[PDB]
Amino acid sequence: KETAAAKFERQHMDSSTSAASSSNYCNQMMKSRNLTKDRCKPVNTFVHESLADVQAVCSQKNVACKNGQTNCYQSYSTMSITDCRETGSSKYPNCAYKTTQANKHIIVACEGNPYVPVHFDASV
Amino acid sequence: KETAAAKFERQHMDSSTSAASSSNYCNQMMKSRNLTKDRCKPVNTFVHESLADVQAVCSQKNVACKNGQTNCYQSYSTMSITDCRETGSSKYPNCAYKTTQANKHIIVACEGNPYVPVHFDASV
Amino acid sequence: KETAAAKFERQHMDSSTSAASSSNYCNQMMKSRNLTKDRCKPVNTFVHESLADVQAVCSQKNVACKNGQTNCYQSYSTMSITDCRETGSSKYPNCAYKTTQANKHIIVACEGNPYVPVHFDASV
Repeated sequence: KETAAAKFERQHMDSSTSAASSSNYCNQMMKSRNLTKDRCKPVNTFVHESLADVQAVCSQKNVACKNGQTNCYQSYSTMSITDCRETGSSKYPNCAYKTTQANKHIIVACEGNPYVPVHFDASV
Repeated sequence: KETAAAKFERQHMDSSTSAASSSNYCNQMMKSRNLTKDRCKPVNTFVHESLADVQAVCSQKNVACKNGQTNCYQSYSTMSITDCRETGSSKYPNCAYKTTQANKHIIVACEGNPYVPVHFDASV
Repeated sequence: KETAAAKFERQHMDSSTSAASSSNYCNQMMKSRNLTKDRCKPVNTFVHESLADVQAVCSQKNVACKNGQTNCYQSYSTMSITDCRETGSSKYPNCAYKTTQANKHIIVACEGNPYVPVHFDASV
């Protein structure tokens, strides 16, 4: 079972490249990292920085996540990234993406590895 | 000094059984899992699923925690559980419980393991 | 690369001393613990308790952190600690601190180890 940390690396790390090589970059990446295996992940971002650099962000500026959790951290400096967003016509199994390169700060959610149960909140 | 993860297992996991086999299930389990040694724990639920299944809930749907932390996750599917609630006359050293078998989504709070001090927030 | 757990032990743990052994303790300590290498850290506290005693706080009373994060806990018992506040005259590389012994409850922020990225939340 791939861990969440491992899956983050497969889905969002692309350290061997400095920017998107072309407009088709997202079509080739979404596919090779298996993000189109059984559905078209709608939107996905790849970071062109070293793993050490993205990992250090868990020690940078704390910010609340879009969902409210308090384990999100924003990078102190900008990083090269590529957003991949499914086009209007894309329909599994014919997933199509638009590639958008940019250089912005990133926000990642962090957790211990492993992350296990320690309290029983309730049953619903 | 039992770890919090091991304590959750002792207090909440009963994998070897599919459901409560009797109404005295709670009196027997609260006693054998040492939940009546330090006082009568008022309420406690046991999950009849694999350690793998329960551990995977830490990666399922994030939901609000009754205590306000942002580390609660609800299981995508229902699981067989056994709620143990102290009877009206229960009182240490004669703890007694009502057994209620059910099928419900469970909500557990998750944490890294080990889970250590990383910042000094304040003194009070 | 020093871990976050390790950096805490180095900046806030002083287990070999039951309390500030002199009013020059902060001046010595702030230097020996490298909190004066690049600049003089404004304020810092040391906890005169074993490491286990402090690690045990991650299981104690959950209280909000100064920044709103929900991973802070307050010790049930008060502890022997030392506040080090930089004197207004202090100017790097001449770091002068005012030492102040105290017996207070400590509040620490806790995380898993390792603590790594698991979701890409946004780019700002």
